[PDB]
Amino acid sequence: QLKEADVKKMLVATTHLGVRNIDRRMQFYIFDRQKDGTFVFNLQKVWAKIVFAARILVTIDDPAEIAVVANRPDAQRAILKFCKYTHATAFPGRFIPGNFTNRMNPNYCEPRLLLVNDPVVDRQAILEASYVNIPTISLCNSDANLKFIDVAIPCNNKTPMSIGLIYWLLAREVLRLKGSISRTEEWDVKPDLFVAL
Amino acid sequence: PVKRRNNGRSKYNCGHTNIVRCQNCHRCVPKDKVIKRFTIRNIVDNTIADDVLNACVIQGFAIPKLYNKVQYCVSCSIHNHIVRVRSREDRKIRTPP
Amino acid sequence: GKVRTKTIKRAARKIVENNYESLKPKDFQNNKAICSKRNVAIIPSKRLRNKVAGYVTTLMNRVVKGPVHGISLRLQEEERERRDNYAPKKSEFDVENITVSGTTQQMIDSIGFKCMSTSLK
Amino acid sequence: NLRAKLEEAMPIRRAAYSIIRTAMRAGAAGCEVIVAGKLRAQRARANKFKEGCLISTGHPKRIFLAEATRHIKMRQGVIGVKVRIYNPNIRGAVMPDKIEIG
Amino acid sequence: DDIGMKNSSGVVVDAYIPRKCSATNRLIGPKDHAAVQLSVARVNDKGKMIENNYVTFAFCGAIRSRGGVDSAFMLLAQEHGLMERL
Amino acid sequence: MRAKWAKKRMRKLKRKRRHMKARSK
Amino acid sequence: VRINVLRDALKSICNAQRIGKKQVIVRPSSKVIIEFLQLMQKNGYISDFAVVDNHRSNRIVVNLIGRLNKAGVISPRFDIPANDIEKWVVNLLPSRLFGHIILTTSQGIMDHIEAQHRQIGGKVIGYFY
Amino acid sequence: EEWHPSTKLGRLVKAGKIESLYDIFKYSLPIKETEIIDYFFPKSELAEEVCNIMSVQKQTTAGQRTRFRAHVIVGNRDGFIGYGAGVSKEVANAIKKAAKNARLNIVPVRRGFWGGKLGDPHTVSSKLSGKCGSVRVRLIPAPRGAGIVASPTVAKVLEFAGVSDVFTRQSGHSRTLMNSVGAVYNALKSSYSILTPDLWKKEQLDHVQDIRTMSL
RNA sequence: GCGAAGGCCGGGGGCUAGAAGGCGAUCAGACACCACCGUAUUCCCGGCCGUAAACGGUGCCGCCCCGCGGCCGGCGCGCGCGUCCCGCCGGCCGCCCAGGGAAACCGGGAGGCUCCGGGCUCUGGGGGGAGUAUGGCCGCAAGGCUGAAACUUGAAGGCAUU
Repeated sequence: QLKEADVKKMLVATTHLGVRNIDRRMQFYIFDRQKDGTFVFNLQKVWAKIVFAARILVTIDDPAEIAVVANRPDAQRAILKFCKYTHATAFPGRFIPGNFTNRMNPNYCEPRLLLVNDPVVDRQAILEASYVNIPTISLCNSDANLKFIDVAIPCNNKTPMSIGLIYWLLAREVLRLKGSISRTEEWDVKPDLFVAL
Repeated sequence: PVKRRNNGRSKYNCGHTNIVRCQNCHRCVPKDKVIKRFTIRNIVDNTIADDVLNACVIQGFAIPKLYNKVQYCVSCSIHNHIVRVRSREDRKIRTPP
Repeated sequence: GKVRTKTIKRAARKIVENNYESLKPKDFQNNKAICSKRNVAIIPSKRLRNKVAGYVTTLMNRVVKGPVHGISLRLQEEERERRDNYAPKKSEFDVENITVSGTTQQMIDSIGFKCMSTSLK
Repeated sequence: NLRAKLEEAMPIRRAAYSIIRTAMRAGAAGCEVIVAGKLRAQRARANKFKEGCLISTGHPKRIFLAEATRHIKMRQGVIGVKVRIYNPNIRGAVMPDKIEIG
Repeated sequence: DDIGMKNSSGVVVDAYIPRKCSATNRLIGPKDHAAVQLSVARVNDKGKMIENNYVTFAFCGAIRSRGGVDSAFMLLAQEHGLMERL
Repeated sequence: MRAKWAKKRMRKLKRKRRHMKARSK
Repeated sequence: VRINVLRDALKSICNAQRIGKKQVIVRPSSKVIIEFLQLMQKNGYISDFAVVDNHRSNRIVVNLIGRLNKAGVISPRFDIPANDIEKWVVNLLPSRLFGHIILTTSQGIMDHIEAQHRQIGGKVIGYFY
Repeated sequence: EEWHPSTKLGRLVKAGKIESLYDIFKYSLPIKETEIIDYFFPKSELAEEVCNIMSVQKQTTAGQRTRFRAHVIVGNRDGFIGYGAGVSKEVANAIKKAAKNARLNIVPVRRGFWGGKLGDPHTVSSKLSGKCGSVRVRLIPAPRGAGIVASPTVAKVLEFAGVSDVFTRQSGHSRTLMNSVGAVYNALKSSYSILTPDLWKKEQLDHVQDIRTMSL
C-alpha cells in the first residue's frame, strides 16, 4: 500500500540512491545502476520493508524495549526524535561495549528489539545482540553486511534527508498501528524535525 | 612460523627472477625482494637552485631533475632506516608511510 | 609545570556544572570564595581548595568562551532544546521539489503508479 | 587474638580470614594481615591476606592506620604476625584528598 | 504428534523439546545464545491497527551469522501473508 | 653452517676409510 | 575424473543443508543416486527430487526439507554378512533406533531394517541419518 | 544479605513467573546469576566436585607469580550438567569462582534409549561428540545392562548427567584434564541441538510463553 | 627423458668479478670479516654429473563449497559510445564468515572428518649412532642412488604465552 506523498518526498530525500558498491543480499531491493555508477533503489520495496519493520517494532509490549543506536553525527537527531515521538530507549554516540551484556555496566538494557543506523558504524550493538538473544533491525545501504541483522531497510543512511525521512516514516507507521496517528491524513509531526540542520 | 604470506618476495606465477645488487652492500638480491625505491630529486640543492638560476645566462633554464631507482638489500635497507621493523599487526598493513 | 590531578579536575568540574552562576570568569578569588562556602562542597586543606578553585576559574572562562565538553549545565541544555525543537516555520523541506534519477523513472514505472505521468525528469 | 589463635594450630589462612572479617564488620574499610616465617615448610615466605583498600604512605597513614606487630613463637621458629587496619572514618577529621562535593 | 521421544508407553520423555527454527529447522540448543524470535503484527482488517494476533518467526543463530535471515524473513512473510510475493 | 660443515667432515672420513681399504687390499 | 558419483552428490546435498539451501542441483545423475534419493524421500529426510533429463548423463534438482544430518558412501562397496549388518550400524549410524544404512541386495536396494527382516546380506551403497 | 536480582531474567525467576529451568533453555537464555540456579535447585544446590587444581605461573621481573585454576563440575543426576573453571591467587577463592561459573553454565542433557525403551532414558540419545583442544570424546549409546564405561574424570561428569550407561571413547591429550572435561561438556550441550526424526513435528509460535515477553 | 649452481673431461675464448694463493691492515691470535692483487672459475661448443631451503617447506585426478576486490588472456550481453558496463571466464592473487587446526595460520583449503571410507602413487613411526657399515648399481672423478646393526639414551621437536 505505497503512498504518493512519501514517494515524492523520497525523490527529494534521495532514499532512492545507494553507494556504487553493491551486495547480493540487497540485489533484490536494488533496481539498477546509474551510468555514473551510483546504485538506484526500488522505492516500493523500501516502503514494504518500512511497513514490515513497523509491524515488528510494535509487537514489543513496551515500545521502550526497542533500542535506537547511532554513532553517525547526522543520524543522532533522527533516532532521538524517534525515541521521543515514539517510546524507544536511546543509546546514541559510542555504544559503550557491554552495555547489552555487562550487568554492572552503567547502562545494562535487555532490549527485545534493536534499531541500527549503519551496519558498519554501529557494529558493537549488533555483536552485543548475539550474546543475549536480541534480534536487530538496520537501515542498510546497497553495499552492507547483513550479518546478525534480522531485517534491513534499503536506504542511503548517509544522507541526512534520507536518514531523517526514513525515521519519520517509520515513526508514522509504528504509532499508526497503535491508533495515535491519522491514517489517510498527514501526521502533524513533520520530517524536518527528524533531520539536523 | 611463516612470518609472511608473501614469503618476503613478490614472485607470483614465477620460479626465478633477475638478480640485482644492493646499492651499498653490493650483494645479489632477487629483484622482487629488493627495496626498489625511486627518487626524482633535482641535481642541485633548493638553495643553490635560486643562486644558479640567477647566475644562468640562458633564459628558460630550469634545474635538471635526476632520476634513480635505489635498490637496497633487506639488511642494508633496515640498517640505514629505508624500511623499519613493524608490529605483528602493522606488518600486515601496507601503503607508503 | 603545574598539571592537575584527576581528583582536582573531577571536583572542579562538578563545581562548575552545578554552581556555574556563583562562579565568575577571570578571577580566582571569587571562585575560591565559592569553594570556601563549604555547603556547596567539602574541600580538605587550603592548597587542595586553591587548586580546585584555580581550575574552576579557567573552566569558567572557557565555558563562557565557547562550549566545554563534559560540562553538564542545565541553562545551556535549554538553549540547544529551543534550537533543536524549532523546525522551519513553513516546514520547507522537500517542498514538492521533484528531481529524479533517469533510472528512477523506470523504477517508478516498474511499480506502475508512474508518478506525474513521467514528467519527473 | 591472632597470635593466640595461631597457637591452637588453626589454619593460618582461616585465622587471618576470621580476623579480617571482624575488622571490616567493626567498620575498617582497609584490613591487612601479613604472616611471615617458616610456615608449613623449611623455607621463609610471607603470606599477605588483605580485604579492602588501605592507604600505605603519607601523613594520613600515621593517623588513619592501626599497624600492630606481634611475634608468635613456634617449635619451627618465630612466625611474626602483622595486622594493619585503615579507618577513613577516624572522626578526628577527613582524608586529605576526600572531597565530599555533596 | 507430541514432538519429542515417545517412550514404549508413548509418554513424551524429552523434557524440554528444543525449537527447530522457521527457516533452517535445526533445533535451538540449550545454550544457543544467538537464537532470535522476532514477531510481526497483523494489521486488523481496515484501520491500520493491531489485532494481538501477531505471528512469531524464530531464527537460529546459524542463519543469522550467515545473514540469511533478512531474505528468509521476507520469503516466510509472504508464506504467512505478512507481505505480498511480488 | 654446522650441518653443511658436518656433511663435509663425514665425506673426508668416508674417503679416508675407502682409501685405507685399498692400501689394506 | 568422477569414479564415485553418489558420494559427490551426497556431499553436495549435505553442503547445501549446511548453508540452509532447500534446492540443490546435482550435476551427475545415476540409477543408484535415483534409488538412494527415493529411499531418503520415503524416510522423509529429503523432499521431492526432480531429474532434468538431458541428452547426456542427466542432472537432478532435489528440494530439501532441512531434515538430514549427514549422508555418505562406503568405498569400496564392501560385502556384509547379513548377521554382521548390526556391527556396521552400531559403528556408522548413531543409535540402533534412528538412522538408515542403505544396502544393495539381489532382491533390490534395501534398508538395513528390511535386510534384517528377511536376513539377506549384500553390499553397502552408503548410509544416511 | 539475601538475593536481589540485577538481571531481568532474575526478577522473573524471583517472582516465580518462570516455572522450570528448562523454560529458559527453550529460549536458550543466558544465566548471568548463580542465584537463579539455586532458585530451581534449592536443597543442597547441585552435586559439585573440584577435579584437580593445577598451579599456573607467570614469570615476572622479581619471579614467577602463582595463580590457581580449579575445574568444578556441577550436576544433578538427571539431564543437567555444568562445567566451569576459575583463576585466583588463593586456591579457595578459585574453587569458589569455578563452582559459581559452573552454576552459570548449567546445560540440559538429552538422554535416551540404546535399542530398548522401558520407562527411563538410561543412556545418551546419540553418539554425541565434542572437542576441546586436541581431545575429542564420543559418547556412544550403551545397553541398560552395561555400566557407564569411561575414565574417572569423564565417568564423574557422566554420573552428574545421569547417563546410567555409556560407551565413551576418548582421543587426544586426554591426560590434560581441563581439555578432557570440556570435551565431555560440549558433547552434552550438543545433545539438545542435534535434530532427530522424532523432533520433525512443525510448530513453535508460543508468543506469550516467550521469556522476554514475561514482565515483573 | 629433463634438471639451477658448483664441479669434471676436452677444445674455443678470457673483459668483468673472483673459490685458491699472495699481500696490506685489524686483533691477544686471526692465516677471518675490510682494502689491494689475482689462478681455477665465470662465457661458447661437445660430452659427463644428478644435487639445491630443486620450497607453496603443501603430490596428482576429480566433486561441491561466501563475500570482497585486483591483474592478465579470449568470448559474448548490452548500452551513446567508453579499452565504459555487465556477465562467461582460463589462469595469477589479496582479504575472509562459517568450517578446520596444538596453534601460527588455511579458507581457489590446510574445508565438506571420531558425524572418521571418490580413486592412485610416494613417504614417516622417540632421539642419537647414521645417511655411517656392508653388498649392489651408476660416475672419469667428486660423488650420487639403495641402505643396516651392535650400542647408547629421556627427551629431542612444533606453535604459542609471560
